[PDB]
Order: sequence, then structure tokens, then C-alpha cells
Amino acid sequence: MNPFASLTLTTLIILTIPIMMSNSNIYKTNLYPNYVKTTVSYAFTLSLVPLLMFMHTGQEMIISNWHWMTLQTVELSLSFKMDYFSVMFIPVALFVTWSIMEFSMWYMHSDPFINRFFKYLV
Amino acid sequence: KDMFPGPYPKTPEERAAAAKKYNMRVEDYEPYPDDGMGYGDYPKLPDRSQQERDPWYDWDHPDLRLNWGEPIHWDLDMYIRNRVDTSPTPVSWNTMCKHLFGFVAFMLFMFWVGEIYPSYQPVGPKQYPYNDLYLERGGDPTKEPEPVVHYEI
Amino acid sequence: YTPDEKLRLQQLRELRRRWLKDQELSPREPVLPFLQDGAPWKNVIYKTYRHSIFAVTHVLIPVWIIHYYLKYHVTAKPYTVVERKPRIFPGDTILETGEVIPLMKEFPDQ
Amino acid sequence: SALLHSSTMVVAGVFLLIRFYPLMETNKLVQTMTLCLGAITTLFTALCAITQNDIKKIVAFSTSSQLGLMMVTIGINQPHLAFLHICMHAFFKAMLFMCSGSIIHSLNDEQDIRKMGGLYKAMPFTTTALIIGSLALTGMPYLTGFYSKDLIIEAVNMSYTNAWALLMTLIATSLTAAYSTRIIFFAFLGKPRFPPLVLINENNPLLINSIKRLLIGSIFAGFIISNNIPPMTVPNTTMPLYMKMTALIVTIMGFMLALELNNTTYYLKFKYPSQTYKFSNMLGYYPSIMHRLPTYHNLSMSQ
Amino acid sequence: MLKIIIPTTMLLPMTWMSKHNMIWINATVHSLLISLISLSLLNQLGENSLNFSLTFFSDSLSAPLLVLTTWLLPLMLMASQSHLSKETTTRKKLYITMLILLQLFLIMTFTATELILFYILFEATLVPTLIIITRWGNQTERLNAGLYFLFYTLAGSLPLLVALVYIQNTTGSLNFLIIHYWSHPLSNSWSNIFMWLACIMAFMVKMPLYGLHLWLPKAHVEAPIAGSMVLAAVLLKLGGYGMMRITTILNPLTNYMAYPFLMLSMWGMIMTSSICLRQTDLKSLIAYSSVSHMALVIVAIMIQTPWSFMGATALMIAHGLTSSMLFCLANTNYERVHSRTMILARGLQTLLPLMATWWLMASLTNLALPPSINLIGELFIITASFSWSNITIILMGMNMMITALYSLYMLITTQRGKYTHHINNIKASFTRENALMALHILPLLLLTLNPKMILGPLY
Amino acid sequence: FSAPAAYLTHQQKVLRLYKRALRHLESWCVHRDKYRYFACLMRARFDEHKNEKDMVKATQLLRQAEEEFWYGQHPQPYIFPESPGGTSYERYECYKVPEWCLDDWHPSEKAMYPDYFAKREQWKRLRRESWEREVKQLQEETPPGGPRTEALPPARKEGDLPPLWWHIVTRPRERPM
Amino acid sequence: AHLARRYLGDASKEPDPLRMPTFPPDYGFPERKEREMVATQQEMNDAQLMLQQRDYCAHYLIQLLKCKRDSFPNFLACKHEQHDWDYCEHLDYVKRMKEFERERRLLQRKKRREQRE
Amino acid sequence: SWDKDVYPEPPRRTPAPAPQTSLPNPVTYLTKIFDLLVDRPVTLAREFIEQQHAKNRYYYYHREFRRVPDITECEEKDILCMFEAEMQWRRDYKVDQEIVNIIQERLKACQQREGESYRQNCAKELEQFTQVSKAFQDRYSDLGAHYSARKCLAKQKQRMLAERKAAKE
Amino acid sequence: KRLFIIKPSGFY
Amino acid sequence: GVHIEPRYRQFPQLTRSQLIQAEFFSATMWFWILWRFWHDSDAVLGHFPYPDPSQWTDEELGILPD
Amino acid sequence: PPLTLEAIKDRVLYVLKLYDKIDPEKLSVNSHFMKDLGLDSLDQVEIIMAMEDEFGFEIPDIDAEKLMCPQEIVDYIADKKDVYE
Amino acid sequence: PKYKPSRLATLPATLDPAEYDISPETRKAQAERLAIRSRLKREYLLQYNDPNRLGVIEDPALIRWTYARSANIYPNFRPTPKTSLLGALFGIGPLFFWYYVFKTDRDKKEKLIQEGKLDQTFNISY
Amino acid sequence: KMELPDYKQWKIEGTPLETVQEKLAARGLRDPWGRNEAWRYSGGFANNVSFVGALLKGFKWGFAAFVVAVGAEYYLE
Repeated sequence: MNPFASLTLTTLIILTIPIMMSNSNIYKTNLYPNYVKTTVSYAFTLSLVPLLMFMHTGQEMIISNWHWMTLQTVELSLSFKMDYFSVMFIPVALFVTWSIMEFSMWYMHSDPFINRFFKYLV
Repeated sequence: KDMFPGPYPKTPEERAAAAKKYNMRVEDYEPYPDDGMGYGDYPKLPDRSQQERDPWYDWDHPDLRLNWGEPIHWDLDMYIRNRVDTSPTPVSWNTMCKHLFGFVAFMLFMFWVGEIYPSYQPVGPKQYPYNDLYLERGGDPTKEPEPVVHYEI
Repeated sequence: YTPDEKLRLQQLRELRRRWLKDQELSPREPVLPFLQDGAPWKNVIYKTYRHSIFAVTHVLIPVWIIHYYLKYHVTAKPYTVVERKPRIFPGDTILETGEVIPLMKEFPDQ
Repeated sequence: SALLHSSTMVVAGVFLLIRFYPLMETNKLVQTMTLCLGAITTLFTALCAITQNDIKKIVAFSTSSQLGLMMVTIGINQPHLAFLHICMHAFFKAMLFMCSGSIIHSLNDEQDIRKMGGLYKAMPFTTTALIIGSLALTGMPYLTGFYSKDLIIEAVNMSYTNAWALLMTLIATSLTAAYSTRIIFFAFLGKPRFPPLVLINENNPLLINSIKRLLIGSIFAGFIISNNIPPMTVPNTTMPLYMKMTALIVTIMGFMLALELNNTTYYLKFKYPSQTYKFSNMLGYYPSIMHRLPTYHNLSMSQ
Repeated sequence: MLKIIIPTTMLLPMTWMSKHNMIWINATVHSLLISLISLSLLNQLGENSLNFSLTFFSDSLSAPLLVLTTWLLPLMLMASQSHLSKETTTRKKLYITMLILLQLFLIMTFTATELILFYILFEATLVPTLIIITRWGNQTERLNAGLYFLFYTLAGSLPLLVALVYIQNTTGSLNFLIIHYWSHPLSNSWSNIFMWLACIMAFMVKMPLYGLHLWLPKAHVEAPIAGSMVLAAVLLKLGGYGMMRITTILNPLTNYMAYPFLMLSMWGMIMTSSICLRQTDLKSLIAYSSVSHMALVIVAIMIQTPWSFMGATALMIAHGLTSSMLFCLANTNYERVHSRTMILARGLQTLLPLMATWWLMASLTNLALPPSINLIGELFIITASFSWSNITIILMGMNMMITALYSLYMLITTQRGKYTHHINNIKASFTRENALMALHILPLLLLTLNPKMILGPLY
Repeated sequence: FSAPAAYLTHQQKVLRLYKRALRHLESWCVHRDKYRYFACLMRARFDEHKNEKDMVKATQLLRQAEEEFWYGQHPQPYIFPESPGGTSYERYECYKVPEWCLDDWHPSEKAMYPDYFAKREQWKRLRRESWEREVKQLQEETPPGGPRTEALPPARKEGDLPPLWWHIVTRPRERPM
Repeated sequence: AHLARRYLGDASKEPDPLRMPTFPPDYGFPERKEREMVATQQEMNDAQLMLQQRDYCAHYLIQLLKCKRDSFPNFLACKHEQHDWDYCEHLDYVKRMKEFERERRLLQRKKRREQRE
Repeated sequence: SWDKDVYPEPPRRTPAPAPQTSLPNPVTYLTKIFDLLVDRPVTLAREFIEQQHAKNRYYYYHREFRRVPDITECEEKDILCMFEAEMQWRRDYKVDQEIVNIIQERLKACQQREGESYRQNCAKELEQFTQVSKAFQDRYSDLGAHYSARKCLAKQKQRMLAERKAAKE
Repeated sequence: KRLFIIKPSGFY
Repeated sequence: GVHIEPRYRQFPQLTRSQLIQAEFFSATMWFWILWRFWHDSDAVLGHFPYPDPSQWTDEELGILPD
Repeated sequence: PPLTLEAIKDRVLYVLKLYDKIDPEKLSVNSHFMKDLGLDSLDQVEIIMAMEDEFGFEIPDIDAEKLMCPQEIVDYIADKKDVYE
Repeated sequence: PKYKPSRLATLPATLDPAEYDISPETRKAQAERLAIRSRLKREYLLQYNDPNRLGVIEDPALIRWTYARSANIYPNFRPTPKTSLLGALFGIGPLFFWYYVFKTDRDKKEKLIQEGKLDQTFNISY
Repeated sequence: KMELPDYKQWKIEGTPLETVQEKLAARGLRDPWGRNEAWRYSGGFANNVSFVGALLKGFKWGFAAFVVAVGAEYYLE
């Protein structure tokens, strides 16, 4: 139960790393699409674990980490609903995205802005 | 000052001067009907989109498909290639509208008919225990539910 | 083609081909003259080293940070990580123990 | 188009409806509206796809029809079945789109099926992947699509349902089988129709590996997920045999009828288009009057 | 509050006694410092306002606007450096002093405790604006534009002066605190109806109500870049702030008198967004977009619910920033091609890539893309109006759709397509313009992390 | 391309219809053998009345064919990828940077391509010198009341270039990348 | 089938799927013993079964859930337990199906009773 | 840390692990790997940071405002009393908003925790939220964007007049 | 053959 | 890269790993289908026979004679 | 695989050779279809169609009707594809 | 059959009778049109291929189009009965329609609140 | 450089284009482009499998592995 929250949040956080690094020198080289593909693959591998936990027990949670603003009697907070739907759809989406990104590294090779294409995909 | 749009031309001399101003021919130049809408002497070019124009011609502006100095239609912005297109279609417009709207109406009517005559299987209503899960389905615990009993058949 | 048209086309073709040949890079294009690519990256391992440093910087640091935030946040504020109650079957629990097996019918067939 | 508008983005609405399932269960009018909308989408989009000549367009209309089927599954108060169908449809439809993209790239940005042919043995790996994906889409038993589409059809049949919606769903399944035949006959079978200077090549590690992973996923993930997820819906154990086989029967009928018409195309009997063919090819005329009249009225009013 | 007023006044002798090579530099430095100091005003209390003295006060409504003005002055200087480069030193100093006087007057409007002092300064803001529009404008229509703007504002505001003096005579005071505590219900007599109008029409003219909005397109098109920036960012929010301040003494007659204005704004948003759909001038399109956005603030103020006021404040701040940035982008395009025709220069996405990203982000903020404060304000106002009446949602959704349509249409027309062949004067964008866009965007995106700051006193 | 004409003759219009008819026939008859069979039959029809001399009847022959063509026109005819209405139409238009953008480069940027820029300046010199001839040449050959066709004269004498050549010659390629 | 009889034939003689049942339960049969429920409310709640999944076959479903939880990682070690649940559902569906025809037969015998007068 | 009375949590009933198959449960191995590679370094870092915090231990206090006479006990134009009462009323309004927020947090926690049996097992939480919501809507609602203590007093007087009229009928 | 790529000034 | 040389109206060009992968995966799909059908033919056909309505008797449905 | 001038010439001559109405032996680079060969306007249209469907790019009608010489076709294709060698 | 054209689907050039007029007058008209077009193109290309131009080739046509759309509307406006009636029905018509709709909705809501027949169980945010 | 195949090896003999030529000869016409379109029916492009053959691709080894795998279960249980 304790590893569940960490893994579920990391699977989403890791996807933001290529966006952050797009300001660095990696974005200017030809290694960026491969870095993006590897990041997505690692994200899928990490997302497999919460799916295994759910299959084993049925672990479903809600992570209301950041409190954004409270409008009198209404509290709006950054909350993620980690349930059957999310925990199962995340690995499928990441797997498809990984395959698509490899197929794009092949297909969109000639494009002058392939780094932009991969960044938009992420 | 004389190369700006002016009032609606009235004399044939004004109609020739306006035609010369807009780089047109006097015979071809036709201003909008002077109904007071404020069009003025601006020509009423044919109401055809920028998609009908010859795509193989070497236009001064390729995407807009226009030539420098050529008079610009009043509704150019509406008639650009990114917007309303008046190019001819294989099927006549009336036929397309008739077929589309008839198909939609037929679908809606048939769905209404199917609602009148729904599809179902030859089985009784599925029964549940505890008076149809009265308490489970947000029921009042204080009030005792009406007895719902299902027998073995 | 009229003769003037053909001659103009030929001359334009000559000029266009000259321009296209001009649009060709020389044997070199001078690139401006890398401490991180010196001693750190002379011939550093392009295998295990890279595939491990990437894994670290992309999963291990984020997971450490998120887990530490899940020490800063979860038990410091109520109703922040609400886990669905684990399903309870006719089995033994942990803290209090106990169990109640249900009365069972019998149908070996199917 | 393979990532967003095939597997992940276009299912956002279906996932939104799935998310609010405990609320839609209480209401009844909304369920009927979802069911009717889904049936309309399935029938219309499949009918449009049958006479499309652009492979990407055919696959897009297939995505639309599958989304309509998911909406129908929502209308039958079967949300988890719709989610499972989303999961499987992502798997096989992304692979279908990737195969289409491989075909396009190999033939130098050619997307019209009429100028593609004889690719069965010229591109064996993409041919295999396309065949497997089409079989999964058409609910071939014990594939990824079998654990979703077959169960959806079975549930729809054994439920209190709008009859015409059920009829439209069955016809839509037949037409899915039909357009699948189209993307095989006019693309891989027959004699080549692409221009000379053949540049067909697919021995790229990236393309092969991606399509291979999606193949493994479109073959076995269905079984794995179905056997691993907890049961969330009462199964339709007993059902009339003919109703139990309806899905396969309709798929076979669609396969046979489409292939028959595909063979008749060879016959030197050039005719003129029928009204129905024009209706289908022109997408029911919908993106011709609804994209000209409302837009013109709004813009002219604004001006 | 003098910690901000005194340096603003001292900006004038500083610029007047500065070398001809240092007016812009010194002005920027010390305007930015003044904004940094005014950032301290955001520490508002939960219930009570910050009463500095008898004359000046600030609450969670005044502080965001003050910060916006103090932040916008340097941006105006940076935007106006370009075209005012061949002007003589004295006229450059005069322009800078006009901007400084406008900023000072705006600060003293947003901080005034007396309604009549607020009126005096909020009408004093006309003179620097009018001069800026009619003296440094480029076209020949700047003279008519200045008259339209000036006369619309004055014809709206003079009955407000009469009503304020009448209220002073009858109630004994015009202080905001006293007029808020000693508040009394207005009867349904004709006299109260006309007092309500006199108090309302003045601010309805300022934030352009549909029908009284004809001055805004002329003013925003014919004025220089800095003038358009203030007119769009602060001079429109003046009316909203005044209405939110005065609605305290206009109840409960508003419940029945707000219907004409509510309907006018809820239809004018659609009408002006449709007008934007069919505009040929970039600045005119931006001005009509501003009208459409301010219609929502008018609705929110006229509904008088806490969510409506929060959405109104958020939308005011967000719209000010977005409109200022859009006008700056249009100014850059104009300074490049020397024409405001939208269809003139095309395919700018291939010649100016970073400017294209700035256009994209500005348009996304304009169409209320989550989680921007634009969307926060729009959604709060939409929820408030839906609670007011469920039918409102149709107009709100149509307005959102048309806003997205015309914003993306502007993006496609300007920063997309095939480049204009004959145009050859498009040089690489300067560091100054990119810095201006960055300073417009970054606070806007950062405010989404702490939206509570700009959500008004009812948060 | 080539300069157009004020009108299309009956010969030109018939040929234009013929190409459209065969291309639409290709779209309908997907199979190559099937198309070739009906292509000759189409060719026969365009040769049945080729020798018809009555232009009134010849125009009437055209009219009936166009009406037949429009009704038998394929709703979704095949379009070449790099053609108007094609899937790859204007696809690389966002990469065609005009040549004058190179003059705005920073000297450091120009320092990385010395040979290209040096050769580029020679092209600028050629345009600057030849322009006066082109201005002169156009005036001479042009009829007094301006031109009446878009066709431009070639380089009549030596040491001269076709007038108005720069943009046609220095145009961006089809795949600038 | 039965749909055609209620739509093309005698609708009155065909049972209404929604109004079913109409005839009294004990009517006809000399006596009808009620249906026993093996699972208790607490067990189904502690098992967090879905409301639609709380029919009479709930106990078999609970056993299947327990085996699935315990047999992990082996996800193919519950064929017997799965077969137990679906067979019960077949029994219930057959029981429900009989109810439909009881309604039809009682309707026709009512029509015979109607025609008797 | 938080008072469990304010935020009630039911006792945790977690089923015991009773495997029947002999296959190695990958979940257990993955959890051990996680506890070795993430938990241990995170716990060590938290231990270090908590030691550093305990080295410099300082306090902050909860400001307490004494009760002030309400708007009811306030003369017509007594601006000082009115200001005091208005500030106290605004503080009470904020406190009641936070009370409603706490009740809503309880309701959300109950809804998530109970899983598929939330409808029956959160009736008490729903009842508490209904009571608090009705009370809040009676007190703080329809006041408008320019609410004041005088306006609540007026609404309460209107409600009490309605109650008297109902009682006398 | 490596062909020169015509780009707008990206230095600024 | 010209490891796969282009062509003309001549016949196409192939390699070994490509054909091997295609045939292997097609055979794997068919093998999976056959294996699952042999093990789990119930899913396609049915596990429990659909009961025969008319077959049931009146007393069985609790019905008395007219 | 960029097209070269000689490759384009070879392919054009290939297409012309595969035309039975043109005898390959007398076929040359400068074989004017109207004058040297017996090809009429319809034959010109058909050969232009063959060239455009062999190279996979359409030739405009106002350009198609003015090719005649096969070398004209070769150089026009080289212009469209920007072949300078 | 025959093709019926509309405003959104114009008559194709092939099915247009005017495309087939070979009368010398029509040919002369086409010649004049081509002459005007070629003169304009020549001027534009002379300004466009000039190596001494470092600005924008101002287009009088675009300027006239912009002026006529914005600045020439009112001076050429005459308050005819058609214009006045259209202006009224498009300006105050929708306003009164929306006022009626919203007023009726608000009146219904207020009536339901007054009689207590409207449920507001959890309406604590407005 | 691509070695262009000899243009004389393209013949309509046996190819389905020949059937078209015979029918055209019945009407007194001759196909003028059969040789240019004959490569599509020649070489390795001459024999594509049927629709049923395409779907049954790999069924030979699939059935072979299935029988072998089935024997293993029956043998070891």
C-alpha cells in the first residue's frame, strides 16, 4: 500500500522530465527522441508494479497532495484517483505511446523538427 | 485620395472612373445595389471562394490565390481556403441536403419506433435478497421495508 | 513552346542549375571550437554507465523525492491518501484476528 | 493519428462516461440517448468507411465505429466492458495505424489504396501485422478483440435494449468486417498498382520492434487482462446458441459479402455510381452542408 | 501607501534631469523597483482592509490592480522605446512623464478612500491618456478617436459626479468604510432608479458595455502601443473596480435594474466575438475581444455573488495581461510591416519562430485554457451565472466556442501559412520584444500557482 | 509554370476533358487491366467524331461529354500526393525560407559557411549589375500600351539574363528540409 | 420469437417484461418455498461486492474472489471456483426464464377462463 | 498529528496473507526491492533532517480572539461597535466555512474508503453533511457579494418572523 | 551531397 | 543506406529475418487461437444448454387446469 | 535515392520505348512527337499521363500541351524535382 | 440528369454555357482582361525583382478593401426602411427575446423558492 | 546507378493484359500501353494469394505446433 502511492505518482512525474530537459542541450542534439522513448519505456515498467499490486489485492487510493485553493466551502486540491480504470489504463497508454514513439523515430526521421514532434507527443 | 472607395456611382462617367480605379473593365464593373447598406462603389465580384481559383496558376499570393493589384472580393476573409468553400460538388446541393436530412430523420424515427418496441429476452425480472437490497441501496434503517419475498420456481 | 519561350526556359534552367550547385556545402563548414566532454567523457562507457545513470537520474531521484514528499504530506495532513478498504473474505485478519466461515450448501455437479 | 486519434485521445469521452458510471446507472433517459448515439455512430461511420479510398481515412472511420460501439456498451449499463474494449482497441488499432504508416512511407507518401497493391509478399511483416490486427478488430476468437467485442455483442443481445440500436450495432459489426476486407484486398492482394522505381523496404529495427511489441499485445493481452481482472459484471452464462454465435456469424457474412463484391470489381463491367455509393463515399454529405451552410451563415451574419 | 506614491512622483524629476542617453534605462530600473515595492501590498488581511491613513486604503481588490499598474509601466516603456527613438529628447521626456502621471493617477484611484477623490483621479486619468492617443498616434483618425473616448467617458461620468455629491449631502460622507457600514436599502422610486443609473453608467462606459463600446476600437487602434496597453490593461478595469466598490449602496434596486445590462452584456459578448471572427484589422480584433471579455466581468458584477466577484477580479487581472501582450505582439508585427492588416503579412511561423510561440501562448491564455487564471475567472463567472439562471450556460458556452475560434483564427492567419513573398523587411526579433513578451507571460503563468492573490476580497 | 492565354481553344478544351476522363476512369477502374480496356473505348469515342468540322456541332459534342463526365465523375478521384487536393499538398511549405533571410544572419552564423556566403555575394553582384539591362530590355520589347500577356522575353543578346529572373532562379527547392 | 408474438400476435396473451409478475405468487402452485440466501449482508459488505453482484449466487462469487486473491500470481488457478459461480447464474437465469413462461401460460389460461364466460 | 476525533478513521481491518499457490508472488519481491532502494535512503534523510530540526526547536502559537458584543447589541450609528461586531462575524463566517470543509473531507474520505459499499456505510456521514449544509445555508446564503453582519441579522429576523407566523397558525 | 539549409537567423 | 537497393519495373527485394518474423508471428497467432479453442471451446460455443421453455410442464410452472 | 538528369532521361526513354505506337529504333532524345513521330494531340496527352503516373507527380495542362520533345519532358521533370546534375 | 447549382456549390466551369462562347466580342473581353492582368503582374514583378527594394510592395487593392470594410461604411449608409427594420430586428430583437426568456426563468425560480417547492439541499455556494 | 531492366522483356504474353487485347481486337482496337503496364503482372508480382490464403498464413505451422503441444499435455498427464 505504501509503495503504491510513490509508484503511481512517479509514473506521472517521470513523464515531465523530458519537458524540463527540453530547455537543456539534449533538445538541440539528435538524442532527444531516444531519451523520450526510453523515458516512456521506464514509465511503463514502473506503471506495471501498481497494476500488479491491484491484481494481487485491489489496491485503490486517492492522493490529494497539493491544496491549490479553498473557495469558502469548496476546496480545490491536486488529487489523483488511482483506481482500477486509471491503474490499468496507464500501462496500456504508456505501452502504446512507447511503440508509437519508436515508430515515429523511424517514420519522422527526415523531419527537421523531430525533437518538437517528440516533445509534443510527451 | 481619388484611389479610395467612394460613394455609389451614378453617372456613366463615375462608373468608368470607379472601374479604372479598381483595375477592372467598365462593362465588368458592377457596384452593389445602392440600398443604403454602405457598400458604396466597391465592386460586387463573383461570390466564389478562393478554392475555385486555378491552383496551377502562378499567383502573386499563392496561399490566398490572388494577384497584386487585382480587386479583392468584399467577403474575402469568409471565402479564404480555410473557410466557407463554394467550389462545385459532384452531387447537386439540393440532392445532398435532401439525402442527409432524410437519412437523419429516418434514423431518429426508427430509433423512436424501436423505443416503442424494445428488444428483450424471454426472462423474468432479476430478483435480489434482503427486500431488493433495501438497506444496501441507501435505505432507511429505522423504517422497516415492505416485505419482498422471492420463491423457488 | 514559342522560340522565345524555349530560349528563356533554357536560360532559366542554366541559371537555376548553377544556383542549385551553389547551394552545396564545401568539404567543411567551420564549427566554433567541452570540459564535460573532456576527462568526464573522453571515451566513457557507452553502455552500462549510460543506461544506469539515465535510470538513476530519471527514476531513482524522482522516486526518492516523491516518497519523501509522501512523508512531508500524507501523515502531516488528514484525509490526503485515502486507500480503499481492503476486501474482507471469510479469512483471518491481522490486528484483531478472527473469522466466520459461511454456512455452505453442496453441489458437486458443475 | 496512431497515438492520439486512435487509442488515447478519442476514447476520452468514453472514459469520461465510464468515470461517471454510478451516476448514469440511476438515470434511464441518458442511457438510452448514449445507446442511440452509439448505434448511429457505428452504422454511419462504418458505412462511410466501406467506400473510402484513403487507408488512413478508413482506419479513422474504424476508430469512430469502435468508439460508437463503446458508447453503446455504456448505454447497456456495462461500463467495465467498455473500458476493456478501450484497452483492447488501443492495442490493435494503434498497430493497424502503424502498419498503414509503414505502407505510406514505403510507397513514398502514398495513401490512396487504389495505387497500392501486391503488398502481401512484398511487405510480409506489415502484412502479417495488418492481418492479425484486422482479425482482432473483427472479433476473431481468442484474440484481443474477442474478449471485448464478442462480450459486448452478447451483453447487448441479452438485455432490455432499443431494438433498432441492436440492429444497427449488428450491421456495424458486419460493415467492420467489410472495411477490414477492403484494406486487405485493395492493399495487399491482387497485382501491384503503385508506380515503378519500387523502394519498398521495412528492415528497420525500430519499425519492426514497435510493430512486434504491439503484435504481442494484440494477441495475448486480451487473455491476460481478462483472466487477471476481478469480475465486475454478472456473465451471460445461458444464451440461445444462434444468439451466442451471432457475432461470428455476422462477421463471416460481412467477410463473404465484401470479398464477393471485391472479386466483382475485376469483372470488365464498368458501371456508373449509385446514389448509395455517393452517399457513403461523400460521408453522408454531412461534411459538405454542415461545413458550408452554418459556417457561411455565421460568418455572413458576423460581417 | 506613500511608499509607492512618492517614488512615482520622484520618477518625473529623475527623467527630466537625466541624460538623453539614460531616460529609458533609469525609467525602467525605477519603475521595476516601484513594482517590486508595491508587491508588498499583496499581504492582505482576511477580513479587514489595509487602512494606511484617512486618505488611502487597500484591500484584496485594490492590491492586484496596483501591482498590475506598477508592473505594466516598465512594459509600456519597453514597448514604446522602439517607435519613439527618432523623437527629440524633450518629447521623449514628455511621453515618459505622461506615462508616469497616468500610473500615479491610477495608483491614487485604486487606493482612494473617498468616492469623490476616486472620481477626481479616475477622471484625471483621461488627460494623459487623451494626450498620448492624439499626440503620438500614427494615423489621422487619432483625433476623432481621442474625442470619442473622451466624450463617452465624460458623458458617462458627469452624472456620477452629481450622484456622488448628492450622496455626500444626504448620507454625510463618501468614505468607502463609512458608506459600507452605514449602508441602507434603496427604494423602488424613480429618484432612486435614476441615482442608480447615474452611479452605474459611468463605469458601464469605462468597461465597455455593448452599445457604449464604440470608443474602444477607435481608441485601441489609433493610439500608440503603450496607450493601447494601458487602455486595455488598467483603464478598462477602472470601471469594474468602481462598479464593485459602488454596488454596496445600490441594493436592492440592482436585483431589478440589472436586467437590461445583464442582457446587453450576455448578448454583446457573442456579438463582439462574432465580430472578431470577421475582422480585418489585428488591433480592432483585439479590441473587440477585450469588449467580449469585459462583458463577462460586467455580468459578474451585476449578479453580485461571491463567486461572481472572485471571477470578475481574476478575469480583470488575466484579461489585462493577455490583452496587453496581444497588443504588444500586434505592435511588433506593425513595426515590421508598417500596416495593421491581418492578411497582409502571413507565414510568420517560419521567419520568427519564438514570436510564434509567444503568439500561441497568448492565444491559449486568451481562449481561457486551463489552468490559466483566465479560465479560473471565466469558470467562476459561468458557475455564478448558472446559479443565477441555468439558461445562461448556452450563451456562455457559445461565447467560449467563438472566443476559441477567433483566437485560433488569428493565430493561423498571422503565424501560419505561406510567407508573404514581397515583404523583405522582417528582421530577426530583438531581445527587447522577446523580453517584453516574457515579462507579459511569466507572471501570468505564475499566478496560476497562487490564484488566491488575484481572487479578490471575497476569497 | 508557363504563361496562360486569354482563352482556351476548342482543341485545348477537348484535350483537357480527355485527360480528366482518363484520370477519372483510372480512379473508377482500380485494376490496371480493367482500366486499359475501357481506356481504348474512351479513346475510340474521342476518335469517333474527331473529324467533325461543324464547330457548332463540335461544341455541342463537347457539351454532352461534360454533362456525361460530371454525372459519371468519381466522387473521390485519385489525386497525386504532391498535387492540389492531395494528401501531401503544401506539406513542406513551412520549410521554404526565402533567400533574403540569410542577409539577417549574425556574422558568427555567416562565419560557419564562408564558401557559401562568398558565392552568394557573387550572385548578388550579378543581380545588381544585370538589373539595369533587364529594366531597359523590358521597356524596349513591351508594346506601348503595356504588355498584353504574361510571357516574358528571353535574353536577346550576350552578357544578358532573362528579365525578372531572380525569384524564379533563386526559388526554394521542393524539399528544403 | 417471443418478441414477435407480443408485437405481431396477441400482445395481451404475452407477458409484459416490466409489469412482470402480475398473477399472485402463491396462485396456482399449492405452495412455494422461498429462495435461500447463503451469503449474509455483512459478508457481502466486507467483501465489497457490487450491488448488481449481490444476487443469490453471491457466495460462489465471494469464493471466486477469495481464490483469485489467494492464487496470485497464478491467474489460472480458479477454474473450478469460476465454474461454480457461472453454473449458479445459469440456474438463476433458468429460474428467471421459467418465470416468464409461467406468466405466459397463466395469461393464456386466463384467456381460456375469459372465453369460458 | 491531527486530532482523530476531528477526522475519524475506522479501525483498519486488513486480511492476513494466506497464499495457496507455491509461485513466488512478484508483489512481495517488488515491495522488498522498493523498501531497500527507496524507503531506507528516504528514512535516513528524514532522520537527518529531523535531527537538524530538533537541534533548533522553536514554537508558533494560535492567536485567540476574545468574544466581542454582536451586531444585535450595537447602537444604530455606533461605528466602533459595528466594526468590532463585523470583524467578529467575519471571523465566525470563516470558521463555519472551515467546519463545512472538515465535514466535506469526512464525507469524501468515507466515500472513497468504503469502496463499493459506500452508499450504506456512509449514511451517518451523509446525515452529518446534510445537517451542517442546511445550517450553513440557513445562516450564510443569499446574502450577496456585499454581505455584512447586519444582513445576517436581517435574514435571521425574517426567519424568526416566519417561524412566529407558522407557530401562530 | 550535403546541401546548405536556408534558415532564418536563430542566433538572436 | 542502400543495403536494400532500389528497383524499377523489376521485381521487389526481400531479406531473411523479415520473412522469418512474419511467418513466425502468423504461426504464433494461429497456434494461440487453436490452443485456446481446444482448451476453452466453451467461450465460442457455450457451457450450459439453453433450457427449453415449451418442454417445461404446467405443474412444473405451478399451473392448474381451466 | 535522388533522381539524376541521366536517370530521368533513361526513365523517359523507357516509357517511350514501352509505347508500341512509337518504334524504338527511330526513337531519339529530340524525337518531336507531332513532327517526327505520327503522334497526335491525344497521343501527346496519353504519353504525358504515362510520364506523370510513372514519375508520380502531375504535370499541369498548360504545361503538358507544350512538351513535344522528350528532352523537354526530361528537363521539365528535372526542374520540378530540382535536379541540377 | 443535370446539376442544380447553389450559392454554396457554384456551377462548374465545364457545365457553364459562357465558357463556350466563341463570339469575337467575348474573345475581345477576355483579351482586355488578360491585358489588365498582365500589366498588373508586370508592375508587381518589376517591384518584386528589383534588387534595390527593401520594403513592402504596397497593394492599392488591399488598402481599398480594408478602407471599404471599415471606414467607408457609414458615409455610404442611408437609413432606408429596409436598413432601419433590419437594424431594429437584429439589435433589439434578440435582446428582448433573451430578456423574456431569462425573466420567465427567474420568475419561475422565485415562485418555487417562495412556495418552498424547490429543493436546495446542498446549494451553499452561489 | 540502377541497372534498368531490358525493355524487351516486358510482354503481354500470358498476363491478363493479353485477355484485354483480344477483346479490344474484337472491336477493331489495339491497346497502346499494355507493355508499359505488364511488369505488374510479371516477375514475383505475378501470383498473389487469395483472401482465404492470406488469412490462413502460418496456419500450417500453427496447426503443426498445436498438434505437438497437444500431444505433450496428453503425454505428461
